[PDB]
Amino acid sequence: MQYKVILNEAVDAATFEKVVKQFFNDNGVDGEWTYDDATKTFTVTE
Amino acid sequence: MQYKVILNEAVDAATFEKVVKQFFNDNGVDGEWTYDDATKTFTVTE
Amino acid sequence: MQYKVILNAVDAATFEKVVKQFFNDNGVDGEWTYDDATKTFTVTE
Amino acid sequence: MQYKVILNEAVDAATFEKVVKQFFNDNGVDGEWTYDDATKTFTVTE
Repeated sequence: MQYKVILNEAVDAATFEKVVKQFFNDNGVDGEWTYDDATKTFTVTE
Repeated sequence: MQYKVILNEAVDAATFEKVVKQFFNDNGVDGEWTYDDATKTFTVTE
Repeated sequence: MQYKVILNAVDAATFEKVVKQFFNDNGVDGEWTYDDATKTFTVTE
Repeated sequence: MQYKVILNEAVDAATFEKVVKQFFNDNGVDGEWTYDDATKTFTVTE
């Protein structure tokens, strides 16, 4: 299962990253936020 | 590089799948359309 | 900005709750909804 | 429904984009290929 969150002020981004990393740490799991390779989407003009 | 196309301006999906599969065949590549594990997105209630 | 987390050890239900909770704490309410299915053209060789 | 295609063999990325765009134009809908906003994935260290 894949989960996605989209941020934009509302909620801070770094704080969010913290929270999620913490969640994993609290479950005994280590990891970091990796930047994904760029990707393209076909956008309809209308 | 990853490419993403989004359908639903109503266009036949089966035709699209076919056209693309064909395209790969023409370029000497075999493959099928496989399903991806679901993705949930956190949706703001607005 | 877009964030992605993959699960599957670690309970999915609680993760959702924690995250939803996090947002409620920052004043924004929301729910986890499914995205419409995705198919990937899987190369054989 | 969403479709995903990943490349880089003999299949050139430019022609794939064109074929897809062509497919849509042929169905009466115009559009262009745009780059997505950056995405970060929390990568487990094991």
